[PDB]
Amino acid sequence: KVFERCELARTLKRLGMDGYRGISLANWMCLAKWESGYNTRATNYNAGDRSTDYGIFQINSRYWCNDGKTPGAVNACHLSCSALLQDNIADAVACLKRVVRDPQGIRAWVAWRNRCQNRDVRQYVQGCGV
Repeated sequence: KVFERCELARTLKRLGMDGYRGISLANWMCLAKWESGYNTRATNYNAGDRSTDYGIFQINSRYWCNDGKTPGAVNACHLSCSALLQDNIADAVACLKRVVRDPQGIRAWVAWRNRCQNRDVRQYVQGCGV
């Protein structure tokens, strides 16, 4: 499913992401936008390390979820990667919360660093009444 901007904003707020670990809702929105275009079915296979990024937040199969196809998988979220390809993002958000508890935090995603970090991101939540 491809979420509409404000629909996702409201969902993330409802799941307690606004201010999670000091990160604003607009920053989480900016991450989702540049990572998957708000698409829960997005997957990106990296031939280099044979790992795949899954879902709306593009969570990696080498460290966080298990897809049974990547070498050196750690499965830190104790979750099958297929749960990150659902229309309901509850599972994905629970894993995301674990992912950002690591030292790098949200800076783990290069796209976020390149397109969101230190920039005006107020546009992502404008008019959503959140």
